[PDB]
Amino acid sequence: SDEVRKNLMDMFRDRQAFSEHTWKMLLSVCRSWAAWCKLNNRKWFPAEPEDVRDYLLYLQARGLAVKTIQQHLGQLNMLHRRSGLPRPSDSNAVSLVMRRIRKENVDAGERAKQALAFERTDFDQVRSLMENSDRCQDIRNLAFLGIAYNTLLRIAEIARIRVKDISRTDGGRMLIHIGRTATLVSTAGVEKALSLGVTKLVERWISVSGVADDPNNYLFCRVRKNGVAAPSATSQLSTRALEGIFEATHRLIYGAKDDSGQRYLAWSGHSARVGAARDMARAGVSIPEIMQAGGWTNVNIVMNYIRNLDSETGAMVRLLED
Amino acid sequence: SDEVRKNLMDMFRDRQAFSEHTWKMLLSVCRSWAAWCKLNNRKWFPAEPEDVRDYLLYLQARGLAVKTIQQHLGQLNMLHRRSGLPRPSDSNAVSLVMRRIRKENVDAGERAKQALAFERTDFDQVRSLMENSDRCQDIRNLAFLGIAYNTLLRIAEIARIRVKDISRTDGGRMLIHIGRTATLVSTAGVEKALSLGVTKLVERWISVSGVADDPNNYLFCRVRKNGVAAPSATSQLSTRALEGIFEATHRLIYGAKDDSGQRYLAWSGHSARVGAARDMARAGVSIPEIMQAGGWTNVNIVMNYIRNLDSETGAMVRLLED
Amino acid sequence: SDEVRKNLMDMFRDRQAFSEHTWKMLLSVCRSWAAWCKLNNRKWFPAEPEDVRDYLLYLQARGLAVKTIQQHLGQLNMLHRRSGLPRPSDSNAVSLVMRRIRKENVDAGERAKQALAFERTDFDQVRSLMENSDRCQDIRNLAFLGIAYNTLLRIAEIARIRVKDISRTDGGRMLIHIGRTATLVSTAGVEKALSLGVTKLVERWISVSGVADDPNNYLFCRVRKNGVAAPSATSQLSTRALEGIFEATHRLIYGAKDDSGQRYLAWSGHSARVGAARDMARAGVSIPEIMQAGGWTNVNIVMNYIRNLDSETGAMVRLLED
Amino acid sequence: SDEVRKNLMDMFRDRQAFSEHTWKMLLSVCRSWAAWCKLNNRKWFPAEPEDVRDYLLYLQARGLAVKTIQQHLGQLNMLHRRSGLPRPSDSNAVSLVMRRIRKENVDAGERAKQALAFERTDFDQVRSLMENSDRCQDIRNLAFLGIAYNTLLRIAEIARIRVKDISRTDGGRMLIHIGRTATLVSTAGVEKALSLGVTKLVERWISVSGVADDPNNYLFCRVRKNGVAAPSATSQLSTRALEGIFEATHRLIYGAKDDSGQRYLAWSGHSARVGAARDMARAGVSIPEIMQAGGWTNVNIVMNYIRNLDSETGAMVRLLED
DNA sequence: TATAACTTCGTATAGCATACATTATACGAACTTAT
DNA sequence: ATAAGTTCGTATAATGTATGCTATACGAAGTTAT
DNA sequence: ATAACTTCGTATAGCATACATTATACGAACTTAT
DNA sequence: ATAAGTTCGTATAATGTATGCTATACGAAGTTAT
Repeated sequence: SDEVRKNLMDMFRDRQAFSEHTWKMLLSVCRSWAAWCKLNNRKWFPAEPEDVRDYLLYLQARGLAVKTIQQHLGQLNMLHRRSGLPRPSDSNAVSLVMRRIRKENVDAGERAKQALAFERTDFDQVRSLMENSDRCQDIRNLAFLGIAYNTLLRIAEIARIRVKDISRTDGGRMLIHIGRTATLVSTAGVEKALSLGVTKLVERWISVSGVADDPNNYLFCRVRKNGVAAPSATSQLSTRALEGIFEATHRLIYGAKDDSGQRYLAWSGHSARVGAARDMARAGVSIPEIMQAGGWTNVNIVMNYIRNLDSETGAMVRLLED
Repeated sequence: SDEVRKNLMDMFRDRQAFSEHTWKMLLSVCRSWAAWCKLNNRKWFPAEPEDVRDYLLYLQARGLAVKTIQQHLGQLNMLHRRSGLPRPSDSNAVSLVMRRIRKENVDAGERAKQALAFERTDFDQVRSLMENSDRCQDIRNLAFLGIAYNTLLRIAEIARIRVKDISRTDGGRMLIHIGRTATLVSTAGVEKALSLGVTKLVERWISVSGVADDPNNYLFCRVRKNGVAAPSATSQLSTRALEGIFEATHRLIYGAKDDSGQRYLAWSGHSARVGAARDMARAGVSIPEIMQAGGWTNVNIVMNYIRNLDSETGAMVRLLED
Repeated sequence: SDEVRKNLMDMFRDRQAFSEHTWKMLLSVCRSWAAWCKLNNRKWFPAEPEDVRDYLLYLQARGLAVKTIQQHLGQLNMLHRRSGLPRPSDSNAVSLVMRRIRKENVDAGERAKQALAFERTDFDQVRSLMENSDRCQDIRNLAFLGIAYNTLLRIAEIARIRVKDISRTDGGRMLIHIGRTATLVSTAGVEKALSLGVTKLVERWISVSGVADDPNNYLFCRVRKNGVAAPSATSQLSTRALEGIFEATHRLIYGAKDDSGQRYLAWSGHSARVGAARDMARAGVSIPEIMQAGGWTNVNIVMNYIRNLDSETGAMVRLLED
Repeated sequence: SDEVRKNLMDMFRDRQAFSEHTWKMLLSVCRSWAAWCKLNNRKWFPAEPEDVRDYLLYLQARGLAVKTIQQHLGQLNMLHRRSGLPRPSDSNAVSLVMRRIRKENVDAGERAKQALAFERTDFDQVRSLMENSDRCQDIRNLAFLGIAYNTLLRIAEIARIRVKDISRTDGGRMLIHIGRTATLVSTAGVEKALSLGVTKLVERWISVSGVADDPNNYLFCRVRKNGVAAPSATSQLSTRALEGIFEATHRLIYGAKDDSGQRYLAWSGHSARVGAARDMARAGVSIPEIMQAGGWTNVNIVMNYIRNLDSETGAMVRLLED
């Protein structure tokens, strides 16, 4: 019992070893799990298998997604494992009910959604519409969309880019150094190249904003209503704002969102990553190069990205209509 | 011993954690194992390494395929792991006997078999031989063969297709929404578009069957001896019947099978999937796109289907022939 | 003591789990180790770390290669580990001296040797020298050399080819099914494709030898002095004779070997393997394709194979001179 | 307790099991670790998880690179494992700080440096300034740079070349046999060929310095203030002097260093390796052949050198530019 | 004076890499139910 | 009598799932320099 | 006899995976024959 | 007095290594249908 309190202490002490998001979801799950326990006269820690099973079935009855429920169990599992205690998933009660929840839901029709693709055709169209704008916000959003499509970097990674991370090739193309991704933490890091055209877009943003006045300034910053950019070495442009750019750009071309309330009705943070991967698959780009561009080590993720390739223009329809 | 019983009751309580096909096979392997144990005066549960190795040598001598033998061991492993007992596979004896069996059967010449290919030329041939038939049966069978080849859906997936799952694209093609995906993250996508030709085959079947009288009706249904269709919203046409279609079509063209007992002498449920993969390969469709079309994540299942094609011969052939 | 005998008896009971060559070397090393123990008054089993150290230094003093010394230790390690005993390498005395011997020898000049390359130029020269021969032995040899270069198969793998393992692509090119290699054992196997040219060479051998009179016959067999082939479904052509073919072909072009006693003064069983890998590397074939050609799953052996690329016509000299 | 003392004496007896560079670093880390322990009132051996953690945080606060911190950790791991004691790394506390330290340092902008490239353009320039310099110092220095660039041998390897390692090729080029290879399986080969141009440079040095008066003499040696070389078969030019040649050459063209304390402000011992890799990449030489040229088996080292070249920009730039 | 263009936040959900186990078809035979 | 299925048990081919994270998705409420 | 092997025993290379050393950088303090 | 080294300690970049097999290398000695 002293081991448990000490094991948890060490995790909290070195809390920076984990992602801020991992912590944020840990607490979120704990609130949900603790509130349910209080209301059902159960002990929230350490978690008893039978209780966790009743709780996961409650989550299913609430109509939550399979990947949502897995997250709640996962966080429960981490809290226990890193305490030095057995996990709920170490028992049949919990591991079987999770298999059961996943099976029942998939059979009921559940499938994991995917972001609406932001592909080359969308990029060229947005560019032709926005490229002649002298508006500071338009010069920024166009430079952002360029980088997102060119590099397949997560919006959180783009937000972290600082001026000092930018270098050039012998041919004058921009190179962006990334030291940290979701799956890689290195001092060697990775280099993302930008095409001549995308480079030009970023160059225009740099001169109009004044970001290069301090090498520590983040490349992307907020632009206030009077069209003046406010560069900062301490404050990143939020992922929410970056998601907003994707959405505003979708609104610019296609109008308001459908009323369904579903996710992925407009472009979002993940859109350019999937769009670029699809364009690569379609152009016949070899797998090694696809993964080099996406920064992926395993080939299974390519199938994740291209799963929703348009079947009406798919290989089978085209072959049969011979 | 109370623990083992507790574990089995948990396994019973959450039956739905595993597919019914999994349960049917567990039972089957248990019957074979317990009958062999009974005969040879061995305890069947918990299973002992020495007895499992003698059983596996029996499976070999009997002439079962390596994959069949792995399946019996795998079913025994699961039962023991879920019971809380040591897995047969984790002992030295069983581990050594599997390596021996694998190596012996391979050197004896045992070959992994696969569905006889149902390709474009077969599909063309069948359409050409059967298009003049106005029989309900023949119209249905043609629509089934058309769907199977066009979509690469497996027989169970085709059997689950309901009328409400069907819509129309701006091009006038039929689109089949997948109501129950294979997995949570559906590598095959959420939709399957039909060609204009295959649309016409399904349309014809829809009008002669009357399945569109209720959108909850399954697309395919049984047709009795008087050419009268019996549409249903509750009862699917068995996957056995769908294999029957494939087999009966092969019988029409090539005649009756050998009384040998070999597998894959006529077409079967996976024939159109094998066939379509080969045709895309001939058409120069890239591996990732072929894989998305069938919903494959494992490239080696695909490679097995296309490995005897001239375009797959490798770099040494190209170097030598230039 | 009883545990150890049981563990050893079980390994021997399932001999077939290991290669014949693993057993041959286990027995070779044991004789050597046990003879040295007898003359030096040491107990041979279980081996004491100090005694094993002395033996390794003894092998060093004899001037044996590092990989020879490693094989001796390796077999000693296997015998102990599979007995359920700690390995000699589990102690500092043995593992440190092995590192030391390796390091001392490499500092003294030692490097692992590689087979002399049998490249495309070499193959074409032999082909245009021996094409015309109607001698049954020469037809066989040329077919062998073609397969060896085209497939990059080990000689033992080629010796194992049975007539039934041969099939055709629609274009008429030969396919060889191989179910077992040094790193792969599977009923699915792999298919090695031959060029139209190499296919013609094999066809000629099949026509001349009469091997196709029984599908179970090995493709390659001995040819006696009257130029008549002796097909067999039970007796292989020895890997020794296969090496002889490489040795005789080399002698035909460069005359009798030097009497220095050094290895790889002429072509041998591994030569077409390294030569083909170098031709692919020089022809700018992609890593994945090189690996597919040689049936390798990890990228590091590519570097092993091409380590001895001719420096004089290598990239740097060509870069500096033009 | 005495088992640990026996293990350490095994370590001393077979000290040649590790490089003397490994030894020098181990002592260095031990001194740092023991000095910190003595200052902070902690027992230095065995090392406790909590104490190791605090020491790592100290190294971080000191401003040491992540690799430097790993190096220190690795040494402590080695010392303990060989002692038969549990490793610091295998603890919760140490695993957690390493993740934390790596993430913090990367985010704080820490970058792994690499040698400033010495490329063909630099080599031609130096050659056009020192070609006719008749001074003995310059003839040697230019011969060294030539070999360094042509062979991609490391400084230590270049210092070990002796006269008897040199021979003539059929085409009039100097062929340098590698007397002592990097590893048992030498990825770089056993032979380095010099171009006709670099051959002239090396010949000039041989004739003007008198090293070929004894075949056992090292190729390179001291050249004192009076322009007289002092050939030696027992002592080599220090790798330190060879770095000085690179540094002095850089000062020749660009003057005194930026003096910002930073590394790689002038050329160093790895500069010609980096530079040759980049030049091969420009010329379109295959990755595998670039890797063979410098003995590389880890592609990621090569990539770090060439990833900021236009030819290595990736598929997305390629797709976006046409 | 409100207001663009954010930022912060909560719950809900997807993407990664690695390790390794179910899950679906195949098919002859035995039933079954409307002709 | 029988067409055309369904149900079933076992043989074997075909992919499947968990883990331990780390990330985006988006409506809602709050903030600051205009 | 003899071609053309086979058999055999010892010596040594190739493979896939999982993890640990081994080299260079460089300012400073010496050393040595001009 | 000094050019041009060498030695040294520590920072950091660069690859390196063991493991548990499975394979070939090749001289020699023995074999069998001509």
